[PDB]
Amino acid sequence: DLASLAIYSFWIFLAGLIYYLQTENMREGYPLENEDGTPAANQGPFPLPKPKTFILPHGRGTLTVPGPESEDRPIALARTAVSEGFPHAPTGDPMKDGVGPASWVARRDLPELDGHGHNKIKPMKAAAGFHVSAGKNPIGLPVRGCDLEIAGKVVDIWVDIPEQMARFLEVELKDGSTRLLPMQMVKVQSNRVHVNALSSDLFAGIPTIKSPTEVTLLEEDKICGYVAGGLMYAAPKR
Amino acid sequence: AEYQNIFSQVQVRGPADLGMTEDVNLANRSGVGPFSTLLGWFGNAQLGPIYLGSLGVLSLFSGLMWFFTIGIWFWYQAGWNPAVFLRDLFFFSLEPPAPEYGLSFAAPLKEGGLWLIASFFMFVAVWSWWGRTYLRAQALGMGKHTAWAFLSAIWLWMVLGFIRPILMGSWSEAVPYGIFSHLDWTNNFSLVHGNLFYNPFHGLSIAFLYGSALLFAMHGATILAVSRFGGERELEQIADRGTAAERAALFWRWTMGFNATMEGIHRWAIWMAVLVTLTGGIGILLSGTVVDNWYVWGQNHG
Amino acid sequence: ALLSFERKYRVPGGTLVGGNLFDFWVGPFYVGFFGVATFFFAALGIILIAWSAVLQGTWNPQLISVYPPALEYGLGGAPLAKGGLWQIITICATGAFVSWALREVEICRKLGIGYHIPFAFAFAILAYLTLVLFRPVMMGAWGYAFPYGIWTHLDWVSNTGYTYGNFHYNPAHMIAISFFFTNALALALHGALVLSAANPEKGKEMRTPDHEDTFFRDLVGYSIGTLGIHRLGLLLSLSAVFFSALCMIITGTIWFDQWVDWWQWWVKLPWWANIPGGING
Ligand code: BCL
Ligand code: BCL
Ligand code: BCL
Ligand SMILES: CC[C@H]1c2cc3[nH]c4c(c3C)C(=O)[C@H](C(=O)OC)c4c3nc(cc4[nH]c(cc(n2)[C@@H]1C)c(C(C)=O)c4C)[C@@H](C)[C@@H]3CCC(=O)OC/C=C(\C)CCC[C@H](C)CCC[C@H](C)CCCC(C)C
Ligand SMILES: COC(C)(C)C/C=C/C(C)=C/C=C/C(C)=C/C=C/C(C)=C\C=C\C=C(C)\C=C\C=C(/C)CC/C=C(\C)CCC=C(C)C
Ligand SMILES: [Cl-]
Ligand SMILES: [Fe+3]
Repeated sequence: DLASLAIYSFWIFLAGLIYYLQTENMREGYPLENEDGTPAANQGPFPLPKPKTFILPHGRGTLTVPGPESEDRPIALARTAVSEGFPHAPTGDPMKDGVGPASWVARRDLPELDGHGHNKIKPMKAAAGFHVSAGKNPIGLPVRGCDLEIAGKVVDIWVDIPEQMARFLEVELKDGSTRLLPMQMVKVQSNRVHVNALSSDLFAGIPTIKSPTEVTLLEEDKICGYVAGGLMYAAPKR
Repeated sequence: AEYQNIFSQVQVRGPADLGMTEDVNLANRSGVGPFSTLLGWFGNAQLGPIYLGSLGVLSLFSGLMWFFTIGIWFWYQAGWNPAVFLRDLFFFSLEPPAPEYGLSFAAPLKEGGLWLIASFFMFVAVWSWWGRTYLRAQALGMGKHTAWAFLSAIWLWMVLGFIRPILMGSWSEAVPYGIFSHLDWTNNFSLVHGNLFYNPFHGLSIAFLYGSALLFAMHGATILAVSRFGGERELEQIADRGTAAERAALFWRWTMGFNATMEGIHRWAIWMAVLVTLTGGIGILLSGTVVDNWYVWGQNHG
Repeated sequence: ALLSFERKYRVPGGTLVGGNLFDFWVGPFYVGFFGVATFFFAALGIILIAWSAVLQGTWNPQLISVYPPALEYGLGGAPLAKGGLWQIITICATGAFVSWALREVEICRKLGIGYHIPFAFAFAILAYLTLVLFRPVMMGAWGYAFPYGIWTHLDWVSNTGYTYGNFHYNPAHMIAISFFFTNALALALHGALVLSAANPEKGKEMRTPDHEDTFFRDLVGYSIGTLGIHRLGLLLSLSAVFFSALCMIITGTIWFDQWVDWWQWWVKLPWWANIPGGING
């Protein structure tokens, strides 16, 4: 009967959908590799999808995936076992080397642009009209690390112009230089800004940006990776 | 305690954003409404501008007419008494025409005629709004995903008050406009067709409804977990993968054996939700037209 | 066995128990102490399901069904064949769910990300425990819990609902359905929005989040934003399940009559309680 026909054909439809969906989700990270970086023998039952190309706005070119995957950076790690499946230990300083929870990806060294072609993120001092409209203003507050020591003071807020949102706090260090701290990793209090992921002595290590009025996607990743990595590596001080 | 990023700690405001232009007729956009500090703790504080074209005004007018038509009847049943209106608000109901009138528009106002009038406005309000979601995307050069996903919800709606009633032969098979009454209608519909739990499309539909909650819980939680690496900027992560996208993928790969991509997860999302009403409409359409009793059908499968 | 960018993330550390003892992967799967734990609880649980299958006399998946102890047994133990297996399996299920959540916490620590995922999962655990543990204990017997069977558990839903008339009238049940419905609506929109921007009309350039906000303001006069909509999806989902657990925890405990009658408090309010006319007068 019709009902039986409808339900059987639905399961066939659903099977094609799962197939489509799974291959679509293989546009990044594939093919699989062995721990040494060579192509793994078994890639699974699903084949790689045919390449698709994105036309990036503002003349930034195109992106085609799947495509040549490459870390484009040295990885300071070494095996801990003679077989597959075990952790790889940091050969140097995991924070400085950018491995583990402190990893960063080699994204384009350009800033993200808004719908009009302007830098999406700008320090507030350079953003006409922007002001703190609610909640405690962090500008001027001392910054404390997980070791309960003061590492600096907030001198500005970097904001997302098109989304009117605070993304980073610019902090001035003892030596007069500044660093950016992800808004999501700080706790703004009445008389201070608390940073649980880093100890005062690690702030100097936060990657610096090359221009004082803009951050590139590459710098954002290095900064955020570094700060998140403190949760595990700074622990011996927190 | 570390920051969870569920509520913003500091709000920042700048000049009202008039939005992108593309091929949008800027003449039809209203002015920017006020800013809400309340909403600003959770999402954007800006209210407006809204775009009101011909189709928009058409839909909004039909919408109110549908709404008011029901309201008139509710007042009529309350003997125009304000106290009664509030007391029995949930019990009032604009029922469809009796079976006798079948699929005709001859039924008297006090017996389904008014129901037909209201249904007419709703039909116009909804479809014109559909065209609106399609045109608003075209004016901005965006894909038509929202309009197609909306069509799926429209499907179940069309089937419940239009398609099935036509195939059954009378408007009496449609849903009445009433808070408690449409609930009673739902319970009855099940009892009358055997038990809906035996309808395979109903079970699939529940699957996707439950799955939508599971997936959004998963997705929302994931993005917030990697917002410390700018994970919510999903479009740029699609164009130039960051550590937020890699960590998000690896969390799920290490947990359940497989994962998605920043773009892929949204394809899973759009379908999981769309299938809820897609399979649902099929299950309801087949009830009473092809299958009288799902229990019986389940015993044979034909 | 590894995604192209995976190696740099597979470092030691993050475990909550056993130091480096179980700190390794099996294929794409991370193990950890809790990986071992859920395997244990799951295997044991499946074994007891099979045993229950023989005692019933069927290996048909659509027929297998492990029932809880009959009401007469109250909140005490029962013979395996009569509710005991159900009690042990429930212990195993709970053990597997909690272990799975703690395993996610370890995966979060190694990756340096937030704990929002396992946190959200705990809400599902909670709904389950409400049905097989909290409500039953409050009612006095494991017998009120639901049976583990594909179709039998639907019968339970059906019988339990009708025990109070049309369950549609449970007010907390109404709130819950609203969140479920709204969540699906929101998930469809979020999915459609991001895709329509990443995949614009053929030949055109990728749209920006600016077009995403503009699109919704044009449509309904408001846009919650990219961060806000992920916050919203998390909230609609957790709320749907929170109110679900709530509508059942009050049923059969503080309220055990027909749910439709509960609405009489509103209609019998002194003021309009007698004004003739309307539906209730
Ligand atoms: C929530 C209120 C009721 C309830 C009401 C209903 C109703 C009503 C329906 C279901 C349906 C289903 N329910 Mg239920 N269900 C309840 C509690 C549970 C519990 C539990 C541990 O408490 C489990 C595992 C299930 C599982 C299931 C699935 C077998 C089936 C739904 C698929 C789905 O998409 O789910 C959403 C989840 C996903 C999409 C994610 C993927 C998960 C997969 C699908 C799980 C497969 C489990 C497998 C069949 C069982 C394995 C057990 C073995 C011992 C290992 N229910 C409670 C008691 N359930 C539907 C059906 O068709 O039933 C026949 C249906 O109509
Ligand atoms: C006692 C009654 C029966 C029963 C009878 C039915 C019946 C009858 C139907 C369902 C349907 C559904 N049931 Mg049931 N169901 C039962 C028990 C359950 C249980 C359970 C745990 O026991 C569960 C989880 C479900 C779950 C579900 C859903 C999967 C599904 C509806 C999807 C949806 O999003 O609809 C909501 C979405 C819509 C209606 C979409 C259309 C919306 C339109 C386009 C919008 C109009 C807007 C208006 C103009 C504007 C308003 C805004 C203004 C600002 C005010 N049922 C019992 C056993 N169920 C439906 C289905 O699809 O079934 C196959 C259906 O018809
Ligand atoms: C005819 C019967 C009554 C009725 C009786 C009931 C009863 C009785 C109950 C509900 C419940 C619910 N009803 Mg009802 N309901 C009716 C009609 C409706 C209608 C409708 C449109 O008519 C709707 C939308 C609903 C909707 C709902 C939901 C709000 C809610 C279930 C979701 C939930 O709790 O998830 C919660 C999720 C879970 C419990 C799952 C937990 C998952 C666990 C942690 C993990 C499992 C993992 C698995 C074993 C792993 C497999 C491994 C494989 C590898 C995959 N009902 C009718 C009127 N409804 C239930 C509720 O509120 O429950 C709390 C409930 O008990
Ligand atoms: C996959 C299916 C799911 C889904 C999807 C879905 N819904 C959608 C879409 C999609 C993809 C849209 O694009 C569309 C939308 O635009 O959303 C923002 C929509 C939509 N889903 C809606 C509702 C809805 N969806 C539901 C469900 C679902 N939608 C499913 C779960 C339900 C349920 C659960 O029953 C409901 C009620 C609408 C809000 C909206 C489409 C709007 C519409 O059709 O409007 C016509 C216009 C009117 C009826 C206007 C009158 C409104 C009021 C009666 C009057 C009071 C307000 C008015 C503003 C007052 C003015 C006063 C004056 C003095 C100024
Ligand atoms: C304060 O007082 C005033 C007067 C100002 C306003 C008060 C208004 C009030 C109190 C309104 C209350 C209304 C309520 C509670 C309405 C609830 C509706 C519900 C719960 C559900 C609706 C289900 C309806 C669906 C299934 C309807 C589908 C309808 C169609 C698919 C259209 C079918 C078309 C028909 C019959 C004819 C059109 C003809 C053609 C072909 C063009
Ligand atoms: Cl311009
Ligand atoms: Fe998203």
